Amino acid sequence: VKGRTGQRVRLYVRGTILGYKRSKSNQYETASLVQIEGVNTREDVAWYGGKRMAYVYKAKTKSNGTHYRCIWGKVSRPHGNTGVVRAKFTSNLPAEAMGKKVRVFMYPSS
Amino acid sequence: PFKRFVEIGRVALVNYGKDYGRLVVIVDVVDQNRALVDAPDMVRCQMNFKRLSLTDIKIDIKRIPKKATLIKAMEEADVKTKWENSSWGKKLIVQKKRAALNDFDRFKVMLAKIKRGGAIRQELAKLKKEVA
Amino acid sequence: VAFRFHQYQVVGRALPTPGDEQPKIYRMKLWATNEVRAKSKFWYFLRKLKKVKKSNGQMLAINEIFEKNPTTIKNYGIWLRYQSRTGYHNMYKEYRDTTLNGAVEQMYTEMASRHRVRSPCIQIIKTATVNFKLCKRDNTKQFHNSKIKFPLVYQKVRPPTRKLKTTYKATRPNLFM
Amino acid sequence: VSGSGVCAKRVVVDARHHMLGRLASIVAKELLNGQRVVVVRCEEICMSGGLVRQKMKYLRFLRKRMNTKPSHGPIHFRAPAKILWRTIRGMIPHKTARGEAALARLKAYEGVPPPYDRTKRMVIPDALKVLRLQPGHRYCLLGQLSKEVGWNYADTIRELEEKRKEKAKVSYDRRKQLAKLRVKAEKAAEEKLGTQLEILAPIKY
Amino acid sequence: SKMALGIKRASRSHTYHRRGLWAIKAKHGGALPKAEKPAAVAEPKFYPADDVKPRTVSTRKPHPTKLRSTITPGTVLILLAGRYMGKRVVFLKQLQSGLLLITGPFKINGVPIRRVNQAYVIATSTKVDISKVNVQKFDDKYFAREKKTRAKKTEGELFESDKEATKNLPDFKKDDQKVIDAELIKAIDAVPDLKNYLGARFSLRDGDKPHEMTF
RNA sequence: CCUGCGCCCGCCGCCCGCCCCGACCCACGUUAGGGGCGCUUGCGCCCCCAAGGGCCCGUGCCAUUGGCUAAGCCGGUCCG
RNA sequence: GUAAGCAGAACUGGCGAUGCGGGAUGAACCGGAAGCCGGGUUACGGUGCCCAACUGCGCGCUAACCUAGAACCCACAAAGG
RNA sequence: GGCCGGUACCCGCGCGCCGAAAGGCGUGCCCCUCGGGGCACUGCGCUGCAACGCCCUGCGGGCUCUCCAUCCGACCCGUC
Ligand SMILES: [Mg+2]
Ligand SMILES: [Mg+2]
Ligand SMILES: [Mg+2]
Repeated sequence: VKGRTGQRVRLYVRGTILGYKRSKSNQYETASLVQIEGVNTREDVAWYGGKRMAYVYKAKTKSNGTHYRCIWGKVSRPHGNTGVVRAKFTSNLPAEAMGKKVRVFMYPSS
Repeated sequence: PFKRFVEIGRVALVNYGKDYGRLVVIVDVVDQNRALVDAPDMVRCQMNFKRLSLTDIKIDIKRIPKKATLIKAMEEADVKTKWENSSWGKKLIVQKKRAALNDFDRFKVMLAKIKRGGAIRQELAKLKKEVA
Repeated sequence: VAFRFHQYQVVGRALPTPGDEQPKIYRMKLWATNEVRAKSKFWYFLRKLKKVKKSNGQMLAINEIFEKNPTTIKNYGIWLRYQSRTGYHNMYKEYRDTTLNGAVEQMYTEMASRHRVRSPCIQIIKTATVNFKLCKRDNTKQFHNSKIKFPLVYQKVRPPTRKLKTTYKATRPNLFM
Repeated sequence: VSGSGVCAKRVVVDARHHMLGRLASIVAKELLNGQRVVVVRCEEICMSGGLVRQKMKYLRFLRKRMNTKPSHGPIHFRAPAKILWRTIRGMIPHKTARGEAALARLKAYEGVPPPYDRTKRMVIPDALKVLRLQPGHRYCLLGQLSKEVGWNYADTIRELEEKRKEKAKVSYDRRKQLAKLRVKAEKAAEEKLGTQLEILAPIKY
Repeated sequence: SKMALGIKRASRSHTYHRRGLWAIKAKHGGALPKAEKPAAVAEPKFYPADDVKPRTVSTRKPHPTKLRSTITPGTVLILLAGRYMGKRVVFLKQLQSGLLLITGPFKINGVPIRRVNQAYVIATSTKVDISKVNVQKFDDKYFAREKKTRAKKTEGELFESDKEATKNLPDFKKDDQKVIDAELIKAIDAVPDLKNYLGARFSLRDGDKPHEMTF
């Protein structure tokens, strides 16, 4: 903790991928569901509505010198009364992504 | 033995809803769930015990007392002052003040608190080594 | 704020008829959730009592009654007729509430809880602010004392708003009445 | 129940006097969202309904066995850790890869086996007995149920917990001593620094 | 009053007043001038086979991008993206193309005067007095790249030859940084602690909710 | 017991892979009660609602060249 | 006809020819009818987990030492205490 | 704040000036009469919105082909 190695500033709030917008017997892979760490209510996700996020994973082959990958997306609208958001990405996430971390920056700010 | 009762006079914090934080005097009891609460800024109204957190300040007043006598009794028992100096009543005020800090103020607070950490570290080391 | 019921008073009469071209005027004090529901319940009662149907009837006015002093607690009495699963019955219910409107909503919920009677089944015969020293019912009459005092045996712990709500709280809550 | 969203590497849960079903639904949603839990002191879980009702329920659960090969059908566990684990398996879809990977994150123990002794044990307010049952209704402890069902290690867990409790009493008195000395140290710095430290006064308590 | 602005703009009389048909009633008599037949080129070098379309001079005149209300020349901003993410800088003025123009100052943050998009910055409630700084010398051409030819591929031999040479930002930008840095440090020391503040970088340490955080 | 050309163990010079971004915090116990500090060991004082708190250079391009270095803090490592 | 997931009739609609959302599963029950896509909002049905939605805000009733009770059709229980 | 769209017509630009620019600037008649507001004479033409990036034989870009994983769906067809 003290004298640690890693990123020295976090300008992004963590979030967990939580699934897809799904009915009881359908999935709509176009939009994913995201839980932002620290947001608990429907009004507060109205602030993040717009602030883009990044799914950062890492593949097996090295391309452009790195295994790390990034898929880009943003918080479209709230999803429910408990601070869950719908996230729209450039290309739909893998189903394996649910449960993993996602970075939610503040770029399109105000 | 119980240390806090619902009875005519006792001021309670309002601990839920749009109106968090207000202090209200229980001027009457509707039934076993609801009460009449009155305040200097707010007109007397019914409000539920589940939305009332009672406090330790009581005021010696009538039943459903007139607004003027309720005010005069409230400063007679200096409820706002006593609440503010109470540790409980200071908790809410300090959380609002910490809510009000902007970035430069928060940076000055960080700098002020790092030196305090170093100071208490120095002092604790000295006193521990002092105590043989 | 918002009241689920309102007490209207509704005045109506039969259509003018070239025999007796001035029909008699009927006034009623109704409870309903809004104007159209009050009117629709009004024609119910005039059809089953005064033999007047809406088609051969005419609505003169609907007005909404409000409470004189919402800031004072009042002992209310409601004489009500209801339909059980096996017939009809007559009840008296006493409440304490700052408004007759809130007391009536209290009574509908209490009837739907104590007797599984839905609102389509309850007819409020009469409402009267039955002041104290005349209340017949234990639950109301036991709150008639100055120097009343009691604790909160049952109080929820819950963040003041939803924002403070966390799944994990390191410390056991401190409850004391 | 949406998920805590905390980023801890593991979350340790002091399951004493919590409700089996609700603690298990909260934990199940934590696991499905991906957070690794470790529920300890599982033997102390309170369950609504009398001990007699839970006894009768668990013996109905015992009669259920595959006729033509008993070893194949229901596997009736006895340890409180395993009974809770089965309960959470009830809420998790365990016939899918997501489901089995979900239960992989779940470690349930009786007592608090190290290295979970030297770890703050987080409780779940949404399931405490004090806040979830009305004081006066009959309930039972999962440990007392399992003892009466065929778990033969009740005495062992009692022995290990009495040892752990006294060993923690000693350390807590040590931290009382250290805390009073640190209180003295905080005032030592406070009366040493004046105007330099006013800024913390309106946000301190 | 966007609607009232729209009505006042849409009024016929005020459309006359804006398009300025008067003072076109000045030059060309007391009547509006005629137009003619320009473009007598009559020299087409090449005849395209498909229906001919010429290039567009965009006659549409976009509104300049608006600045935030909470941004005033003299604010301390928070960068968010790029290599300077988290750096706390000073907003000098909005340059003419629509982007913010910021300074570190370069002595303390290492962030020079640089162009940053308004999206990727957050206002802070703090202000500095920069009445005494000269900025008019700054414009878009100051930053216009004039990117060189794509015939240079950066190889291993160039990787550190560029680093060990100074064929980089030319010396007049160096010189510029000195004047702005001096003229703004003189006013930064007036505010206590602000030098340390700008030296720091903004980090979102655990238990910090941005929507809860003021700025 | 651990392969006579096989392997095990220690050191440091490092390349990678994986995790992560402060991936910091040990009371039991009841909740119609409890907690901390003092002395009649019973009585006082103060506090209890939520960790919603504490702690921590927390501030350096995961971090420029150098030099010195109190006290303190932390990491590795020896020993007990 | 004792009754029948029984036989024969009347008005209407459905299934057959029909997907789709809900009723756990069901041809005809509830909503609803359809080109392929993006966005928003709904019907029926729900918001503890499975499972997207609240362990939301209120008031009562129930304590089941019988598998307490928990969905229009519906998958039942009575007379009586 | 989301999704779509970016112009031959609705908008818009030029035929005057000031203004980096949003834009401001004329005359005459009605209204309040402060602030200013309303109305008006109206003509020729032209009329596909922009700024800046990344990469360009690359460990690049993307593929409707192949294998595999994961979430959701999903009973085996012809037939009486
Ligand atoms: Mg056929
Ligand atoms: Mg759609
Ligand atoms: Mg869900």
